[PDB]
Amino acid sequence: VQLVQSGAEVKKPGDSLKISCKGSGYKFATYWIGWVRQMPGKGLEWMGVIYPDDSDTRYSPSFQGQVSISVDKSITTAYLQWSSLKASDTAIYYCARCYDFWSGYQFGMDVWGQGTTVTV
Amino acid sequence: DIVMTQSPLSLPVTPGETASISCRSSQSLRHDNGYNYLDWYLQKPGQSPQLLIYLGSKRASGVPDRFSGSGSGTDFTLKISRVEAEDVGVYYCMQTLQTLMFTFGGGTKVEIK
Ligand SMILES: *[C@@H]1O[C@H](CO)[C@@H](O[C@@H]2O[C@H](CO)[C@@H](O[C@@H]3O[C@H](CO)[C@@H](O)[C@H](O)[C@@H]3O)[C@H](O)[C@H]2NC(C)=O)[C@H](O)[C@H]1NC(C)=O
Repeated sequence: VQLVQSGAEVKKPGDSLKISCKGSGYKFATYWIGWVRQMPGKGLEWMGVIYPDDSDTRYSPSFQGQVSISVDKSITTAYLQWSSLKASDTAIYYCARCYDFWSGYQFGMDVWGQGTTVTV
Repeated sequence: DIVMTQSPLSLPVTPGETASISCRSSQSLRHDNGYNYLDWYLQKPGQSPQLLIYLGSKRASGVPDRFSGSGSGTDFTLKISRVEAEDVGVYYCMQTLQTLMFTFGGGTKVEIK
C-alpha cells in the first residue's frame, strides 16, 4: 500500500506544467486523490480532490480554474496538469488517499506520497 | 470559517514532560449524525502527515499511544503525556465543509528546553 511522485521541477516562470503521483499495492480506482499546499515559510492549505474511478472533481474555491488535475484508472496515476506557471505556485505539494466515503469516517486519509516541489 | 485554534502555539519544552492541544472555532463542528468532526493530524520534519482522525482526535494505526483525545460542542481535545524527545513535529486539526472552504490548524510545533 504505497505511493510515488515526480521530483523537484525547478525552472523560470510562465511555462505549462504537469506533475504525477502514482499509487500502487492498493485499490487506486476506489479512493479519491486529495491534495494540500506548503509554500516556503508557510503552514498548510487545501487545493482540491479528484475521484480515480470517473474523475468527479471538487476543486477548492481558493484555486478553482487556477488549477487542473486528472487521473487514469489503468496506470493507477493522477496528476496536476496546469496550463501555465505562477510565481505563487512555488511550493512543496502533496497527494493522498482521501476524506469521506468510508462507511462512516470524514477524515479517512491514511495512505500518503513522498511529496513534490514545483518551483519558479 | 477562518484559521482555527493553535492552542497552544509553541514554547521550549523539556523531554518526558506533558502537553495538550485544543481544536475550536465559531463553526458548529458536530453534524446531526452525532459524531463530532475535527480531523486531527501530525507531521515530523521530512513530511508524511499522520492519521489522528475525525472524532475530536482518535486513530487506527501504530502511531505511539502517548497521543490520545476526545471532546464535545465546538471545543475538542488531544493530549501529549510524555513529550518524547523525538517528536519535533507539527500538530493540525481540519475543517468540515465539503467542496467549500480550505482550512487547517495554525502551525503548532515542538521547541526544546
Ligand atoms: C447514528 O447517529 C446518532 C444520532 O446523531 C449518533 O449519536 C451520537 O453518538 C455519539 C457517541 O458516539 C454522541 O457523542 C457524545 O456527544 C456529546 C455532546 O453531544 C459529548 O459530550 C460526548 O463527549 C460525545 O462526543 C452524540 O451525543 C450522539 N448524537 C448527537 C446528535 O450528537 C450515533 O453515534 C450514530 N450511530 C452509529 C452507530 O454510528
